[PDB]
Amino acid sequence: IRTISKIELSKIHNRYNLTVDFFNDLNVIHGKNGAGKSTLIHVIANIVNGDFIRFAFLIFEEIKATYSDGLKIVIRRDKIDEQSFISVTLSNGKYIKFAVGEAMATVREIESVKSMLAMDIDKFVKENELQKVRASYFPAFRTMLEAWSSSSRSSFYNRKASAFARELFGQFLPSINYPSPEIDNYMSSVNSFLEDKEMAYVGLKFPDGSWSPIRVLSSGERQLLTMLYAASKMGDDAIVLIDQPEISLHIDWQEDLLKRMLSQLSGRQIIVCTHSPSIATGYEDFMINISPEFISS
Amino acid sequence: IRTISKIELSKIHNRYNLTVDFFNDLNVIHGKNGAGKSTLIHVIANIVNGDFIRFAFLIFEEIKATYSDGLKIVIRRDKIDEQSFISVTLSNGKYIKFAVGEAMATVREIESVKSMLAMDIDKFVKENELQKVRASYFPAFRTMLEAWSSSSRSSFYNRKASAFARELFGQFLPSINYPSPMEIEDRLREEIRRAQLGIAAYESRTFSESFVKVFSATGELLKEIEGLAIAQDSSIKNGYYAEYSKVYEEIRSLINRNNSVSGALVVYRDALRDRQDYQEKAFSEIDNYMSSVNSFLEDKEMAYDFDLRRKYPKVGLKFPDGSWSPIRVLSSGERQLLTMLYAASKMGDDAIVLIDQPEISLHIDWQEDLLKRMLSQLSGRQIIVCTHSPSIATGYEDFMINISPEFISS
Amino acid sequence: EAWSSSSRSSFYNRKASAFARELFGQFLPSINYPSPMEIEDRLREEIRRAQLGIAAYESRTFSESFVKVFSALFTGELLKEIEGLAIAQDSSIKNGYYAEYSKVYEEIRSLINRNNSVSGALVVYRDALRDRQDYQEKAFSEIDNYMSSVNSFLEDKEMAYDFDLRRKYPKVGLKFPDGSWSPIRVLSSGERQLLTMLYAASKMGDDA
Amino acid sequence: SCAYTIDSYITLLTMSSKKRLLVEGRHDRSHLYQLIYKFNPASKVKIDTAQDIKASDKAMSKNNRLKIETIHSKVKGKDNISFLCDRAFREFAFNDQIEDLLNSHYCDDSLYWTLGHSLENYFFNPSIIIDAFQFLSPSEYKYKAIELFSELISSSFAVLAAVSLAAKDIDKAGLPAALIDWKDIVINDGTIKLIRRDSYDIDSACVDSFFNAFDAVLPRVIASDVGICSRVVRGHTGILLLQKLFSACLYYVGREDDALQADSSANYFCNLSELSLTTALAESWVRKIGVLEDVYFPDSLLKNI
Ligand SMILES: Nc1ncnc2c1ncn2[C@@H]1O[C@H](COP(=O)(O)OP(=O)(O)OP(=O)(O)O)[C@@H](O)[C@H]1O
Ligand SMILES: Nc1ncnc2c1ncn2[C@@H]1O[C@H](COP(=O)(O)OP(=O)(O)OP(=O)(O)O)[C@@H](O)[C@H]1O
Repeated sequence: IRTISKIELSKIHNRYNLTVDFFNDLNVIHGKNGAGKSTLIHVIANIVNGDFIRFAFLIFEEIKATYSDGLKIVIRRDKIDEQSFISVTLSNGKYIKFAVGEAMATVREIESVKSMLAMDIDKFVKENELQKVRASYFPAFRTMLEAWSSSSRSSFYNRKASAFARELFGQFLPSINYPSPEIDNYMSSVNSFLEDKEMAYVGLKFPDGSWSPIRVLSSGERQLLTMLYAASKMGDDAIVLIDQPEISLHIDWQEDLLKRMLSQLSGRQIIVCTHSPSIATGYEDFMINISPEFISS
Repeated sequence: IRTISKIELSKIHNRYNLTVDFFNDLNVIHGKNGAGKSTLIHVIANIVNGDFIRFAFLIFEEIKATYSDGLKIVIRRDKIDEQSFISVTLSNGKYIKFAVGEAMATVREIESVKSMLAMDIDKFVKENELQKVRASYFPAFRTMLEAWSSSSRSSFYNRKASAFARELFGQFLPSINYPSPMEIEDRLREEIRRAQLGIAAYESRTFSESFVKVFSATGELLKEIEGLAIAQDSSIKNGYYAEYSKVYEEIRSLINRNNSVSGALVVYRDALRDRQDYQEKAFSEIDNYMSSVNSFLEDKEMAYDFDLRRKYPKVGLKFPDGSWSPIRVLSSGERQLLTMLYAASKMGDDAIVLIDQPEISLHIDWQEDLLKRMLSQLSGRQIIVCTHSPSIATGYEDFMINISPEFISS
Repeated sequence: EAWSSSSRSSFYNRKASAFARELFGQFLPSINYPSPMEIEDRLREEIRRAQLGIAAYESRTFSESFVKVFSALFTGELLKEIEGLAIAQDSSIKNGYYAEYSKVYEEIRSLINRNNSVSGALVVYRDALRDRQDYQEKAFSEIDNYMSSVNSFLEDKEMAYDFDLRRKYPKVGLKFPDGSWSPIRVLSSGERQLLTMLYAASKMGDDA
Repeated sequence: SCAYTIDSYITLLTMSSKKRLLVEGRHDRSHLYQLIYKFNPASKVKIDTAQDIKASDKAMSKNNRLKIETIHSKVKGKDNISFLCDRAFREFAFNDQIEDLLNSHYCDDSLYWTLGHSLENYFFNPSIIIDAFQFLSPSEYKYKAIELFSELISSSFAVLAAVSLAAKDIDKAGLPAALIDWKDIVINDGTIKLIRRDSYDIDSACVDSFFNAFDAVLPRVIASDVGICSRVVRGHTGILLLQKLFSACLYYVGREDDALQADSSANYFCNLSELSLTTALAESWVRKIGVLEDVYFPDSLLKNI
């Protein structure tokens, strides 16, 4: 499957540069905050999903993305006399260049059916084979995000949720394709971390006899369920991108969780940026340091 | 002051019982998932803030709160003739009792204007002096909450954010009283104005008082006067007047070109030293806070900038390359560190710092230094932190309290 | 303004101009006249700027007076004139952060009276007091002129400013002869019209 | 509890760029923090404790040294971390006389051992014990009690070492802590003789074995050098034994003026917490560094970090 092998970051807001070569399956990321770990996750989840129009909102000069199969995507932002441009150049010779003001006009057309430039982006990802594999993006604040539609979204329909997330955290935020509330292996995978009951073969199996639904669980239990559901092959063919999997998590349940995720043998790339060292116990070979190099400006 | 000392819960959500005794300085709470630490934080916030009308959204039997000074508050939920009632009884014998349905009607009236029950609760907490100490509640989702506020909040006006948070996480959730980084910036600007006005008053006082030192009236003092003049000229606080070196050079030339003169020199040195000490005294809290903040920042420093023409001082990040950036260019973890260090600062109001998972989006190096920087400010507040990271709680293992919920069989 | 006070500035007046163009047709210009809240904020900012300028003048006069004293160092009428100047300095609202001039004058007079070179110090002290008093008039010239124009109309109250060392916020609002303080929103409609129409012709307002 | 495991801490070592130090207990962390902060009050060294690292194995759960050896073995060759353990009675010879086979701080790839039995053996310099007992005293007859204690301290170290060796022969290290009481001690002309009291709560077999071991080990300790002798005393045994020996000498030399006042002062000193004594000795030990040439400290460890 198509997995991203190298992200070249150059002049990212003209201050820091990064160059990270990625493993095929597991890519644990450690680094300081503000270095760009969540920025790298959003960059990958926008490129792999094919959302090239996000880079008009992102200040950079040139970004080169090379996948595992050798296909190169070079995205470069210029300034052609007060009207900046987004030039996405591939290694097959087909390149798309569009104005940043054109992208903001397209966004304003959507705000007030896709417009011309959104259909141009869909045409470019349609005629050049750039979205073989999707990207199930997991935000680090996903508990409040699934709380946002709790009192008022699906894995395919998240345009309201992604638009609200782009309102709160900037328009570079990708589409939120993580699931919200093989199969029996997933059931027993959940059953390792279950405490008051067990989940196997639509209803729970309490020892007191309750066939409770999916959504009665607590915050950490639902976080575990959402992180483990995409770990199976029951989820879509997507590079599972998880931002800080230890959010609302005990320090002891993080150990065998990645064992349960890798017990599915899904073969999709898993990239995690974590600060808790109990996430990667025995996963130190996949630990990648982020060291952004400051440049003079 | 008044600090909480003991909390005795009975039948919270009719499932678990808890009895935790607290310290007056630091309370590090650790436990498993679903123990009820967040529920304990919400209960403590509603107890300390005097917002007992939230307790109609809590299923309990009896809640006992014992402070350090001997104040004991007993909150009892009863169910008489299918009507649920909340009775809050104090240690002095004073008590109030109100209906749960009346509280829900008041909440629906607020949602769809001050009612009679809210004014009665305010009168009850006013005549009993139950709201002496506030409580700063830090949710685990506060980074998204502050991002929501800055993409569209003050302590006195947070009705929309509190309504949004109570809609998202239930009506038992208390008022959002933790300060926003925009509020931190505004408070910093106000404190800069206060320091500037105090410096102005001291300047007027020193201008008047210097003549009585003159009327009352060697090589080492010239060097000390030169060093003080260079230090004052190269200071941020003297950006409105930094012309002391020319004064020193003229003084030295007028001495060299041709008793009481030495007395005038030493009282001038004393006046300059007193001025420098008063400038350091006025900016001591802000400089200490910026020294605490800049210990974590690598490629930037949070600094204040004056201008001789622009009378509005600039607060933001200074880079080593000379760039100036606002506080909104900071990441999530730096913003969290800023809010937590301002929470432990003396500039903030007297409250009880209630934080659930302080280690959100923090590097593991910053978690080991956060509490050291928080306790070095000597604010004297009572801090209750619920964390799952041991790097937060290192070096303060004597105050670590474990929660063991007592399950009851029904 | 009654409609506005139930739901604005000279620069952010979009809603009121939109409502007025809705009522009276779209040819009506933007509503640029200053609200009394804008006047109050501008008065506070001008007072703060005047205080900072006073502090800079205090520092400069202190350094220059020390230099001139120390260089020139190596009568009965002067003490009375300095006494009158210190009394006038003590009896001003602008010195609310420091009102200890008479004590310093009494200390200097007691040191002098128990026993040439002192005459130069006395005359530069008188000049320093005169220069500080003149800079106090200059820095508060527009505010005092505007408040003197406004207070010539108001009958039972007067607009004035207040300083206090315990707080650090200069209080701007109405002052009554019985000592009470009220904000500028307790004015009637006509008095508010007087306030705005006199601020618009003042020097503190924008060039317009 | 809320603490890192061995693997989690090793991952933290991979993630953290700080200079780190691993010690056995929290008391060693507090003392070394004071020692580091004396030379550099703004130092950014982080000191970790193996006591606060969870272990899945039951035997390894309370064995701090085994945790340190496991961690040190798995990150063997790193530059940014140092380890500190307690030497205990290792590298000591008991061939009828106390012999120290190292006589220096042990070092093996950022793993260090205390020169004495433990870290508290550094407190056994006479000036430190004097200063600490003088500072923490009832302040009634302190000067004469200190003068007598200073006379007794030269020969008392042989008694303390004999007590520690008798404890380790029968593997009952904590036995003298509750068995021997200050009233049993008698103050002689520089020496002491803990009489075998007839009445004891513990069974007579243990008491008899303890005094037989003490009698059989005391002449061997006497023939040994005093300087080597002061390092083999067990740290926890030694703290309580010094507290009782000072309570006994204070009551012995203060009873003639007022028996009741001396008894009250002696009971007050005997009831003092171990943490207070260890902290006072640590502060005195920190203060005496650089003033006296006879006060030691892990100079190699401080130099390495
Ligand atoms: N448009 C922009 N211009 C300049 N700086 C920006 C811009 N957008 C974001 N930044 C800053 O650049 C950095 C991006 O790093 P980022 O926050 O993604 O790193 P991180 O390691 O994932 O941290 P965290 O855990 O705080 O999210 C942050 O400091 C952010 O404030
Ligand atoms: N009506 C209710 N409201 C809230 N919590 C409830 C309710 N009924 C039962 N509970 C239980 O009370 C607990 C409250 O969860 P809380 O957020 O306090 O957990 P915690 O101990 O902080 O840890 P974590 O978030 O890791 O689970 C949960 O176990 C939840 O299932």
